[PDB]
Amino acid sequence: LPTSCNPSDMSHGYVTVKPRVRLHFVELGSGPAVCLCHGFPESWYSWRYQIPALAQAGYRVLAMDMKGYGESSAPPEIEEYCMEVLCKEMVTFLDKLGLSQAVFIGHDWGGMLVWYMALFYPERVRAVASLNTPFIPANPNMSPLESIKANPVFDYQLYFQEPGVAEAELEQNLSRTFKSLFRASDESVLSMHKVCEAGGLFVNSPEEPSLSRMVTEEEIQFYVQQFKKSGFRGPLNWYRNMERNWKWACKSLGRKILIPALMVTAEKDFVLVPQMSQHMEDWIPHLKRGHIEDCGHWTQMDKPTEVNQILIKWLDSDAR
Ligand SMILES: Cc1ccc(S(=O)(=O)N2C[C@H]3C[C@H](C(=O)NCc4ccc(Cl)cc4Cl)C[C@H]3C2)cc1
Repeated sequence: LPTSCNPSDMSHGYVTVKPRVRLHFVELGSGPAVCLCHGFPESWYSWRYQIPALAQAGYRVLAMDMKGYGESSAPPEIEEYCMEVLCKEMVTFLDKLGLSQAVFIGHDWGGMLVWYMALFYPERVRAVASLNTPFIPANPNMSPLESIKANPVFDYQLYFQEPGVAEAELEQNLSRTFKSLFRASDESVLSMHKVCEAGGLFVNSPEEPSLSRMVTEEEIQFYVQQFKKSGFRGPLNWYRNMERNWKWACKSLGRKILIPALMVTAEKDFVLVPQMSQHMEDWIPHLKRGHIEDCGHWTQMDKPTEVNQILIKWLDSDAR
């Protein structure tokens, strides 16, 4: 029920960061620059309820299509989607727009990106906020695979490793894909914890799922249209750089995040659980917190009013 966005009525921007890589964004508002970075497998449009509210609150909002998504380039090579490359391209993005800094707010994979922007490019990050995704320092003595085996919470990510396997499932029926994923906690039709065992996300879920209370048919169809452009290889490639990302992260151990930071947890996200964020204060002294009850993984569309309230209070206080 907050004001949403009609894609045709937005300003659409395009920056070529590298010869074969152009990033698309939508832009609304005047004021301090706030760059919104979505998760997997989402869109700029995942911020549809935030963009008007933040603009109305006196910010210049730039909502990205992240690399691999929507109208942004989606090269096929896996290494184009490591965190080092993605962060270097976000800095390039700011350079070509002529922005010395922005506030970076991310969700899910985008949350992980904004943490590594805060860590490796603090001079370009005015303040940083994550929805659901915690910041956890790399362990230089535990490989990613060892980390999955040891504690198999994220073991669905093994299904995403082999190029072509998860793509065939997710691209088979895009409407079913998005209707199956984009649900409230209590409406779930699949368990991310059971993916490995079953050999897929939707192997035991309805062929024709109902529409979640969170989304309309027209909203689903927007995602469908966006993912017809490049499909799921680029999006999935975000998961296929585990060793590279771990090595890069290990180069930063010990250094803290001292810029203003906000961590927002979601009570009913059963993958990125609130408890994963405990002790972040040890590495982020200037850490503020928020929490949303009755809120699952799809934070922005499950509880948009609460997200908007939290982000605007924090922005008005600690990033301005
Ligand atoms: C330093 C570092 C640590 C961990 C990592 S990680 O382990 O690779 N991963 C954890 C986060 C969780 C994820 C993600 O998989 N989100 C899809 C998702 C979630 C819930 C639901 Cl219900 C449904 C769906 Cl499709 C994106 C993030 C990256 C990387 C780097």
